[PDB]
Amino acid sequence: KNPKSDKFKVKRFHHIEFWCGDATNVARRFSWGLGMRFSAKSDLSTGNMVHASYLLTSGDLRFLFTAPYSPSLSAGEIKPTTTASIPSFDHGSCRSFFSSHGLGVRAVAIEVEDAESAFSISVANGAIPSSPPIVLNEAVTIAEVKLYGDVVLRYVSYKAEFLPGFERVEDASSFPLDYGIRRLDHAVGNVPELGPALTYVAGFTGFHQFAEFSGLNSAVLASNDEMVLLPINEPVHGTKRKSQIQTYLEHNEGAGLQHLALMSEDIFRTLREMRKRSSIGGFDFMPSPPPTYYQNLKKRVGDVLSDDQIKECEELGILVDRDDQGTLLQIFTKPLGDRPTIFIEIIQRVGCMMYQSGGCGGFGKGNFSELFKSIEEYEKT
Amino acid sequence: KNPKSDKFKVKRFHHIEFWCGDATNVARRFSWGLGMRFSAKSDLSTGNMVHASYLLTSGDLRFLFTAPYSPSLSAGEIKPTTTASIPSFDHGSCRSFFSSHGLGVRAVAIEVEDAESAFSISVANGAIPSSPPIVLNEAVTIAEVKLYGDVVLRYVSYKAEFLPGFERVEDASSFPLDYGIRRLDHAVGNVPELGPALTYVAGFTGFHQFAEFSGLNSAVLASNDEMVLLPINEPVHGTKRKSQIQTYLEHNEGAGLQHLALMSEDIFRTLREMRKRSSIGGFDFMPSPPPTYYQNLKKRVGDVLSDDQIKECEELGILVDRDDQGTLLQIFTKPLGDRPTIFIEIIQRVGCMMYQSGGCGGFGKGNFSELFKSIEEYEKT
Ligand SMILES: CCOCCn1c(C(F)(F)F)nc2ccc(C(=O)c3c(C)nn(C)c3O)c(C)c2c1=O
Ligand SMILES: CCOCCn1c(C(F)(F)F)nc2ccc(C(=O)c3c(C)nn(C)c3O)c(C)c2c1=O
Ligand SMILES: [Co+2]
Ligand SMILES: [Co+2]
Repeated sequence: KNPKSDKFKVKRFHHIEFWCGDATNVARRFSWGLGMRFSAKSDLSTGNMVHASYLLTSGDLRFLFTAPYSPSLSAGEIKPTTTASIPSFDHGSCRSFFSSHGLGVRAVAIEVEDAESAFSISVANGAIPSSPPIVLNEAVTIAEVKLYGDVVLRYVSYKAEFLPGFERVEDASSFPLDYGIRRLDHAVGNVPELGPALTYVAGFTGFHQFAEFSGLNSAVLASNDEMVLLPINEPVHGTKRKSQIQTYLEHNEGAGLQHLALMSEDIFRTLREMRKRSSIGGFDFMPSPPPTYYQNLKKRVGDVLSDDQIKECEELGILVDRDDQGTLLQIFTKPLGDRPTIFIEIIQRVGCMMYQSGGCGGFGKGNFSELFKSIEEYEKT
Repeated sequence: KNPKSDKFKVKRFHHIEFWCGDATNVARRFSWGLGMRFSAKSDLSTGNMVHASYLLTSGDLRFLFTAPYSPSLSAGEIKPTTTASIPSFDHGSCRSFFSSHGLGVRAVAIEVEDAESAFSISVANGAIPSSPPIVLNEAVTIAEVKLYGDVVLRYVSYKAEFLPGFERVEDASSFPLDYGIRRLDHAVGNVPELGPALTYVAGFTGFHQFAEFSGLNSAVLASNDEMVLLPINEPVHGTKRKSQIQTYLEHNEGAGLQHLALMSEDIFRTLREMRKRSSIGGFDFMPSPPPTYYQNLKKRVGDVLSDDQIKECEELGILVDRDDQGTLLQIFTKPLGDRPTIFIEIIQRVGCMMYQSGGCGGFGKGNFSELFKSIEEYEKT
């Protein structure tokens, strides 16, 4: 059931912003590793004396990488005279974030009809304000509320190219990389206590629980058309193998964003391209499931995927799970930086055609059991 | 003249350590951009709860990338019980360094006969101590003194593979990249006042002035065999075009390391390989000199380089200068990170055969005049 109870009009995921120590090096690594193009910049060469911000795009996916300059460059500025292109930015908040959590997501940004009203309504409904609505060049409005930990939910609305004050990047520095990634499917938070986190976020958004069907409990919040998907996890304590949610909270110094799931229009090509680059500057992937997992795929999805397509999943280490509505292919990277905290998921969904409805196939929860049974069977051989 | 006045026995440049916010992303970017292999690590997977350190190598060149974990992981430790593989490391010093300077070089490390005696003698001769000698696993001794700004000169000595506590990296994560870079030729500091910087460093090392022959004055300190080369620059103020040394000091918040010159055994291949990767995660280069600069090369070095070799320099944007002893080919990257501070030089030297003596060809100082005259001539066409 979908009660469609959004308290404001929400469109789609707009962008994800990483707070970094050096935005240049993170952005160049991610660009090569994920096949994203340099699309826009706001830095010293555009008159920004406050922060360096570089935007990568692939299809509709937008990754923003921001780091602070020396405060000395902007010491004479005040907020009314700021050269920052993102007015919510603050040197002290950014350094403290990165000092505390390491490299990670500061902002999950969604495009809304009216960022000011979304902010007003959210705060009227319990959201903790982080940055009030600010209108950029009479053209774009941006506002922020606390989501969990030090992550903000950022609202953006356009009267009618990323943000005012950003410049298009020179063609020569913009190499048209593309490994098939097209959009953000969902963004996942880790918290110590799922209940209060859910109540808070669903409280101020009107997002509803999205129906599902070790080491965690989780629930997914969704917008009216279920294209904005915000799962949240808590750990399950005192188990056998220590909870990876608990490991996250320890190394991250508390709650924060756990993984970003990026939809590919051709997950075979995406993973071929990402895996060729894993050891030359790109991203590493979790160890592949054993061959027993792929033998078991015939009985589970043999009607969806041919044997050759299954052998292709085996080559690339792809996981497969299935709903009552659709089928999903997925794989997880190793952590994106030094700490065992944030990682990336690549996802492609089969089914639920009407366009494709969101969450088609679910989120792969059945793969914990399947991989475990596969592990037992592989030891048996 | 070389008075050979080293106060302790110095061998060669050993490694350069970058202090980072996330060592993983900087190291992966540099590896792809410069063609350096992942050689060793010290991190959570090796039992280091304090810092993440990753070593890249190409030939004899060693780049170390280090970042701090959350202090909470090592809160129960004391220095006698530390899990840090580099005992001079300190969370607060590293965060403060990076907060203040951004991404840059913390340590210029030279291999000496006896790091304890080198430290003792240096401090007896005016060096400011930074970290005292510590013997690692009865095998390697490391000590540090202040060089300029927040950069240290690190002494390392071996009784008889990088440092104890580091592990060799798994073959699969170690892709054998190689674009021809072989060793560190020299490492250059920027300071507000050259005189006191020179007197201090030459004071405690015994390094002598290495004979030479806009915006800067400079001088080069050298070890006995002139294989360790430490140039230092100060700005020249009130000019026409603002001094790039002054621009460095402003954006770096004071003195620090300006550039690293990396010797290539085949600068044509190095630059071909680096330029292919500039816009896909690698490094950018300074804008090429105009064709007039390359026409003028025939009269300057036509006896050293064939016309085809000169046309190859033109293709790759390589600069050429010449001594009374030898010829050097050089090129400069754009800044390595967000700030207009540290950059890299690629260098190859022709001549001074006996092995090749250090500094053969000088450091390219004649290229300021040559490029300026070349600019005037190119506008004329
Ligand atoms: C990264 C290192 O972990 C590898 C272990 N692992 C395994 C494995 F391989 F063990 F089966 N299966 C998974 C299946 C789904 C999801 C996931 O995306 C999800 C979940 C669950 N709920 N919601 C709302 C989601 O979006 C995730 C993270 C995993 C996962 O992490
Ligand atoms: C990076 C942006 O600057 C580009 C402008 N530029 C030019 C240009 F192109 F203008 F001619 N020529 C140079 C020649 C030599 C050196 C250099 O390595 C050196 C110097 C001088 N003294 N010592 C001890 C050295 O090692 C350097 C930096 C440059 C340089 O920076
Ligand atoms: Co997921
Ligand atoms: Co140089």
